[PDB]
Amino acid sequence: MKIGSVIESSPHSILVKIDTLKIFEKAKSALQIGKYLKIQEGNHNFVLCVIQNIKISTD
Amino acid sequence: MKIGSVIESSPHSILVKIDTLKIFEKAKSALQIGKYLKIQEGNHNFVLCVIQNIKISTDKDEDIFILTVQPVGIFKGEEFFQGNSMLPSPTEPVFLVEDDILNKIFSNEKTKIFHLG
Amino acid sequence: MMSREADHTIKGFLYQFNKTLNSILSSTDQDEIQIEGIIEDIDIKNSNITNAIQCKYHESKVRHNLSDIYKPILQMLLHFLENDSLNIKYALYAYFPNEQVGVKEVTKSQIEEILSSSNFDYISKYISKIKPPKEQIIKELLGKTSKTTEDKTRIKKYYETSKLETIVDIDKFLRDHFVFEIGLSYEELMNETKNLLMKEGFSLEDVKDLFYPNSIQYIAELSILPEAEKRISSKNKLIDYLKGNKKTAMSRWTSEVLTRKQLLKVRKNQLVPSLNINSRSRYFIIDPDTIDNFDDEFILFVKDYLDKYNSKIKLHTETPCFILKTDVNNLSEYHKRFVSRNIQIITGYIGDTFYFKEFNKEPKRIIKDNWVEFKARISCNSDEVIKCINYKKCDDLYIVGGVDVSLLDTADVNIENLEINNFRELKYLLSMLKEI
Amino acid sequence: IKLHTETPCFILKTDVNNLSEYHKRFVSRNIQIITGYIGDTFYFKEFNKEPKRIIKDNWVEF
Repeated sequence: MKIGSVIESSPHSILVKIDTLKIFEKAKSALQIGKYLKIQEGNHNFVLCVIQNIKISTD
Repeated sequence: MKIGSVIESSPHSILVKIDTLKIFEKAKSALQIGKYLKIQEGNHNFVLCVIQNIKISTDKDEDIFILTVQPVGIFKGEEFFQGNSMLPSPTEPVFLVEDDILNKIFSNEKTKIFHLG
Repeated sequence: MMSREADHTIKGFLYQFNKTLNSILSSTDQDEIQIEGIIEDIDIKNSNITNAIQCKYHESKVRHNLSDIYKPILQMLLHFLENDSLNIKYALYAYFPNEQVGVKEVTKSQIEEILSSSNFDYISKYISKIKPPKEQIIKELLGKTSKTTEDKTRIKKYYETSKLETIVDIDKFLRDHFVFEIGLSYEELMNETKNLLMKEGFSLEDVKDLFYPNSIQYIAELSILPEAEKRISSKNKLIDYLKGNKKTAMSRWTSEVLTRKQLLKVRKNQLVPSLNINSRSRYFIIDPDTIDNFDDEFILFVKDYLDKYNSKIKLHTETPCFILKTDVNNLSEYHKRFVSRNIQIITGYIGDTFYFKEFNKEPKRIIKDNWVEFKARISCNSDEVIKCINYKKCDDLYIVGGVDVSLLDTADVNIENLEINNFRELKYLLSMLKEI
Repeated sequence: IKLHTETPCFILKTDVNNLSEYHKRFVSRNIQIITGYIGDTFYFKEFNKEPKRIIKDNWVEF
């Protein structure tokens, strides 16, 4: 979990939750629209995805 | 100067909340649609924004003062760069805009200037 | 009236830079240089000494006008009067647009006619020590705190008339302890130095601001190590690549005023990253007897650091730590000076006993208010506090002055050595002061 | 935490050094107390500040 975790997966979209403020602030230069992400599918495979939305708020 | 803090940030819009009634009434002229605010980002950078929506609400005992703004650029160091890809983090102050920043926005060169208004 | 020792040190530093840059230019294969080695200090245990040479030149002249190299050679001979053990390889460097390049004709007579100088300043400074007068009257006159016009005239007449010898082996100094080669002016050779450095990938301004000063300092620091056998160098291209890696590794410790303003703008524009991050842990190691007026300005510096880097209640979630280099005492007075200014800090000391749990506790904060239990940790340079620091590592460690960084684990810690003279300089380096 | 809202005050007929020793001994036992002394100088504002409370974590400052 270098960046975050998956909270919802659908064939059109996958939602990912960031762990902490420190991780987001450290790696916000890479978390922009159009960048690329890896999501682990199983123990050996990976799923390459493109960031298409970003939403940062307070619960 | 200090105006409020950010509640909700998106590449489309950024939501900011006014601290108190006193602060809003002191600078309600500056908080009009189309005027400029600046939101800090980190410890030295700023994100210039333009106000679009104002919604002040006092239903029962709930005081709400929400502005909707959009970023137009980032003020890194003493220079200005356009773009909408910095996204200030939540609970980050909003500082209005001084005359020096606005003057530095419309600087350009020293020979191709054209005073229009 | 500034002391002449400072001017001599400045001239020696200029020669050291000139010789270092010459060695860098000539660093092709197996140089094994011994740049400089004398800093006018007490201990000379390991020689590793080139000389305390100077590079002086006037505006423009085909030949030296008069008394040009008199002062440097007089200083060289006076220093040679107390030189022994290993041979010290003296030289002299200068520029002349229209003159011979190489060793000049210097065997015996030139120095005899230089020793025939009759300058009051030279007589009072070096000629008297090199060639003691044979009269008690002249000895008494030289030792007087105040000298009159008549006394100076009498001394000049006695020196010009009376033939005074010396006990220093002048011919030994001439055969071995002097070299006089007319070189090139390295002010105009900066462009050639950059062009020669512009042979790797590098960049345009990166060589100017980061690579060249780092190479100059690293080469100059080759001779300051206590070990005298650390100068072994071969295949200077390989060590040039190694220094290429080292310059990116350090990227600090620039000596001269190159691209750098005020008293010390050195660093900055590379400290701004990791200073624009909110949730970062920054630890400061300060040596109090290196900053002017440390007692009366430390509290203000701390206040102005915390009102910029520890103001936010939710984003600034890391507590700064200021480990000074003092005794276990003298922390109570700082604590008192902070309480009077309404700044909440923790020391970890109750009297003289250190408490591990009181120094590693995280400050409880309340977000509806603007309350944090404490805003900084300030302790001494003891072993228990260093163990505390090692237990909870920082992301950036700033070393101010000369403090032993040993006993500190550096797994994922960025060491940022900062040399400063006062708190204005430190404020300017931390982007909390736009001007000087 | 939610019912006991006031803080007791023990005043002793001793000197500051014994007070520092007692402070050491209290801290060793994880009891948070405030003495009002930083070294040998008393501070009015330190002594009479109200303790902070976080009821969720069951925390009282002293």
